[PDB]
Amino acid sequence: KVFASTGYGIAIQKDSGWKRQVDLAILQLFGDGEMEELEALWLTGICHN
Amino acid sequence: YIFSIVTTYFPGYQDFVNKIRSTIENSFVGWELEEVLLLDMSLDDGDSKIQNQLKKLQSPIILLYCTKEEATYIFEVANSVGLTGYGYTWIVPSLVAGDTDTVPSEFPTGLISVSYDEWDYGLPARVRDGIAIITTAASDMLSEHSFIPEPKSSCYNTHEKRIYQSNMLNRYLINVTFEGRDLSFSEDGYQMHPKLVIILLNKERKWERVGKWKDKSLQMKYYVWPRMDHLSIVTL
Amino acid sequence: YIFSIVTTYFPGYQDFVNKIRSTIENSFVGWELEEVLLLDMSLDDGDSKIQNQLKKLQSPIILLYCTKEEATYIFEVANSVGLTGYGYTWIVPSLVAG
Amino acid sequence: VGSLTINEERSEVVDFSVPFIETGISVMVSRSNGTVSPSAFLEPFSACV
Amino acid sequence: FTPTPVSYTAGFYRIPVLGLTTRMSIYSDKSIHLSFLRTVPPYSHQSSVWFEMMRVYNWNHIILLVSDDHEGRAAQKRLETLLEERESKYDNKRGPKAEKVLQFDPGTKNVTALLMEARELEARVIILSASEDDAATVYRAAAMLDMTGSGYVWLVGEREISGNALRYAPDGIIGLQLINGKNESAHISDAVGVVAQAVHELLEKENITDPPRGCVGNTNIWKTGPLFKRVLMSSKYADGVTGRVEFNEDGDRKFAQYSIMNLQNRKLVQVGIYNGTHVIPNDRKIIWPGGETEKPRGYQMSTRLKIVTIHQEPFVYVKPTMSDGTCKEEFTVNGDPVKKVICTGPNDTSPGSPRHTVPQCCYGFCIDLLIKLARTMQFTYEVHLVADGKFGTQERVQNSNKKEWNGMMGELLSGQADMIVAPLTINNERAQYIEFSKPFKY
Ligand SMILES: *[C@@H]1O[C@H](CO)[C@@H](O[C@H]2O[C@H](CO)[C@@H](O)[C@H](O)[C@H]2NC(C)=O)[C@H](O)[C@H]1NC(C)=O
Ligand SMILES: *[C@@H]1O[C@H](CO)[C@@H](O)[C@H](O)[C@H]1NC(C)=O
Ligand SMILES: *[C@@H]1O[C@H](CO)[C@@H](O)[C@H](O)[C@H]1NC(C)=O
Repeated sequence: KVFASTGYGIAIQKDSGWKRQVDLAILQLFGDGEMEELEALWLTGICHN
Repeated sequence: YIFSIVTTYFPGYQDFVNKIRSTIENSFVGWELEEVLLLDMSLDDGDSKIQNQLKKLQSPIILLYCTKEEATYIFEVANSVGLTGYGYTWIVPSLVAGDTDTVPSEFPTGLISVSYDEWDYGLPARVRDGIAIITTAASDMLSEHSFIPEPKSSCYNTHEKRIYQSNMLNRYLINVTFEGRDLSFSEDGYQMHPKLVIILLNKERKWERVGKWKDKSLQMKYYVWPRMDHLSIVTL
Repeated sequence: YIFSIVTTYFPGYQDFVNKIRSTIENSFVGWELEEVLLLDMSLDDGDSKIQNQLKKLQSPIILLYCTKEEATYIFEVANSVGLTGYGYTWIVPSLVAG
Repeated sequence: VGSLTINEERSEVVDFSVPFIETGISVMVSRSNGTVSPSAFLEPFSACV
Repeated sequence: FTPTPVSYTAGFYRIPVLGLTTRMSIYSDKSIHLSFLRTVPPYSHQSSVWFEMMRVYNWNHIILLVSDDHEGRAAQKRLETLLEERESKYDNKRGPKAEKVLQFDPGTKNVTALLMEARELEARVIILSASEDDAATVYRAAAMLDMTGSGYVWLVGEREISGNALRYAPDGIIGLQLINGKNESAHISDAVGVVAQAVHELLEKENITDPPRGCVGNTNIWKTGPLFKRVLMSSKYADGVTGRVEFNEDGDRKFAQYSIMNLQNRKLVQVGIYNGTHVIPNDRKIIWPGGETEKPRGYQMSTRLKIVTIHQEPFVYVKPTMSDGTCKEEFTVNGDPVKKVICTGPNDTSPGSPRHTVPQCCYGFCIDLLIKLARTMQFTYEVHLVADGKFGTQERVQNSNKKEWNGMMGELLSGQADMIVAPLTINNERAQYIEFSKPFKY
């Protein structure tokens, strides 16, 4: 129920040869279930509602 | 699991490496692959200039493809990089394993290869198998067609009169099998289900056998692989 | 962060490596150390073992202690293994340094 | 890297990987201290009885 | 195979020999023949001249029609291998890459299934390497099935500018030709000059002590055959009928010279002079087929598309047509008109049962997104559902280690579909086979 559907990301020089690789690897990071652990380390706290 | 591959422009190599790749991307198992290289028989300085990047590639498994002579030379370049310690093996096909009793001192130990040796392929029994193949294929042809061709009048002079049907022999002759053992052939000109052996260059500077293979089954003799800091542990 | 050390029989080395050890273990920073080697340039079949145990070290930083002839020899070998390209910055004291 | 959004004016020159943490304009609310019913005194019995 | 019966004999004992006329590629391998040393570059290499044409005509998109035999096999090998340059650290110039390389079968009298699936592709250049039977059906097909329309650009090898092909030659086709062509005499002098340069160098080693003569008894490879062959193939002179006759890595006539001919509707006429990279057009006007004269851009980017999408309650509803060939209108709570588009669903009846590709108008939410995009980027589309009925995954077919794609992802990577819009996830594994947009609903 949110307004401006966007996302933080990473910024690189135009049309370089790393867009593809960092893309594949960060999608890998999601697919293997780790960002949950990271958000648990910093982003979300304990005060679940 | 497999790692880097080196070869040198010898006729019949792209087929090899493409077979490797096409069968390594078509596997449900967690395969991997490292830097494939390329060589040259032309000159010498660039060889040591490129055959070393593979060394930094911590690839305990290297596949080579060449003939025995440049094989010896590249092996000498390897010993020039050293590479005789524990861990580095080699898996190289038959086209270097020549007459299976000559042992150049260059070849380091552990150099496995697939070969296909008469040491169970008994020349008389194989004559029997071949006569079986040919006669039973002629039989199956008779079963197809109730007539049979005739011997050519001449190897060269019959050409002026070689006016006959088109023989579809291989269309059936490839496919024949009897005497229990099945011997369906291949269209492109070789066998199917070939019986193979595996040799290991023992430190005795010889080789006889380790294990046998057949119909996509690995009947071994060394349930754990030997060595040339390795412990053994047990549980319940 | 310091990594392996190699040298030879040239006299005046025990004190050097003892200095490196004592000053690396009486300091509250998290250093480390790797395979400390020793060579024998007095044998041509040693060059094989030279390349052998030389390969066994993987270290973004290296220390070496010998004289100019042995330096030429070892570096001529190392140009054949890959210790000279990007990253493997060597460090030597001023004994070679003619 | 770092906390950085994604729009057009920034997608002109630099390029952007696939975002990881979502974001958007949202709202913040606060709860309410209890809601005792207005017709409480006729709740706890059915229409039959 | 008229040269073979001697390539074998002196191949035994490995006595080197020299080749003059034939130009097939089989005779080049170092594993089947140790004897050939070729004076006339074989048809294979002539591929590169087309790659050379590409550096001054930029038609980076490209179609190829290899005729299936070892002859064409090598042609495909070489052409495919040409593209591997340009490491790209220059800084990323557009690299010409081969499109769907439609293979062939030599002895065939119907190719209609090939051209429409070729004509409906994205490119406009045709490189056909073939034989003489082949150009017959190729031309008699393309010149009548509405294929030789303007904007079509052709190329052929040296074996299509003659024979019955000319007796069915379409206009404006382009051929290749060596400067010499056939010559039963000129190269003889060249070859004997080679052997001359070889002889007085042979004294430098001369440890051969004989090439073994006589028929019976001397069954042993002459222990200097390969070495003397390296010598002979390493003969460097620069004065015959052609200059600097060289021998390739595999040992073939390196750096010959071509010249790009052309058919003037009844007449072959040279245009340029091809020599390695030296390819310059002479005093003429390169006239292109289909009645045109400008340099035609070999690309024709299409505006149509074919989009597939799945069934899903909150995003794409499905409703049958009416009872006459229509389907019923509807408005919103604010009475707004909601769109509806005709939808050729192959699933009028459920799986576990027959399947019929009846129209069944389908609408939804992503339908609205699509129509919004259409007015924004000048499109036109035809939509249809998924044959299978699942998102799409990986699996193993033949109950073996094979791997391919089911579902809509597979209907796309087949090349059948062209664009996918539906609630499709974005994982890692499915990324390495496809390119994705930005996200549009978390
Ligand atoms: C090849 O030969 C085999 C038999 O050697 C053919 O196999 C079929 O027919 C045989 C006739 O008796 C049966 O014994 C086999 O069981 C049967 N195969 C199976 C799988 O049941 C086979 O069709 C031949 N194929 C070709 C291409 O020639
Ligand atoms: C809600 O109840 C808590 C209970 O202690 C009280 O402290 C607080 O002041 C109340 N706030 C309101 C808005 O009623
Ligand atoms: C072959 O080349 C020679 C050398 O130029 C030339 O004189 C001769 O005419 C050529 N052969 C034919 C048939 O033209």
